[PDB]
Amino acid sequence: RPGNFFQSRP
Amino acid sequence: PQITLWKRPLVTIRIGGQLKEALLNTGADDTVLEEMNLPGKWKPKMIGGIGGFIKVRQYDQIPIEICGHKAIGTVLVGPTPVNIIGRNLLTQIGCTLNF
Amino acid sequence: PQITLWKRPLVTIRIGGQLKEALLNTGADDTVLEEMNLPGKWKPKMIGGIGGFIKVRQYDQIPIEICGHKAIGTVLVGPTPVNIIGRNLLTQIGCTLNF
Repeated sequence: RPGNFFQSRP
Repeated sequence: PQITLWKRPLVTIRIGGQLKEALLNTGADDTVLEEMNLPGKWKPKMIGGIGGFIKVRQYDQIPIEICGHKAIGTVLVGPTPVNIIGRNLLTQIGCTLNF
Repeated sequence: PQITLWKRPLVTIRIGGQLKEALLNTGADDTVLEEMNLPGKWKPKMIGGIGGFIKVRQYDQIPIEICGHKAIGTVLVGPTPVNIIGRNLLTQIGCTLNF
């Protein structure tokens, strides 16, 4: 499954 | 609490009347929830992840409860694989990383 | 230290002898660094999250230093947007989430 939930606001 | 990181740091949240599981995520600027019908005005936005970008609906001033702590903040709704609580809401609940 | 979350939790790391900045990411199972040369054997792997998956090189049992703390563990290398320290190494350095 997906496991790297890095998230960026542009 | 003090939450160790041997497992994913999953907590219960309450948003728009619904209970959900979500990941406490220091690597997210923003809080991103899986698709759901939430009432209110929203604005479109693109956010980036590890693999590229997704389009989300941006709702402002939304009441949300995170592991018992009341907050009011921005929530993005779109195709994330997992509900994520990002730094915008982590700061409101007083969360820090300690080592 | 105790790191607050008003800004991205970026720290200095040392990997393969070179100093880099990386994001402490409780929402990542594993550690993935931007394209670089590393010594050793590796295997291909997919990793993913928001936006889908990227293909990385998986190196096992690599020494890395994270904000002055030595750790050893699996390091992935590939076209991540930013250097990311995930749970696999956060645990090694005794990192917890606190609120």
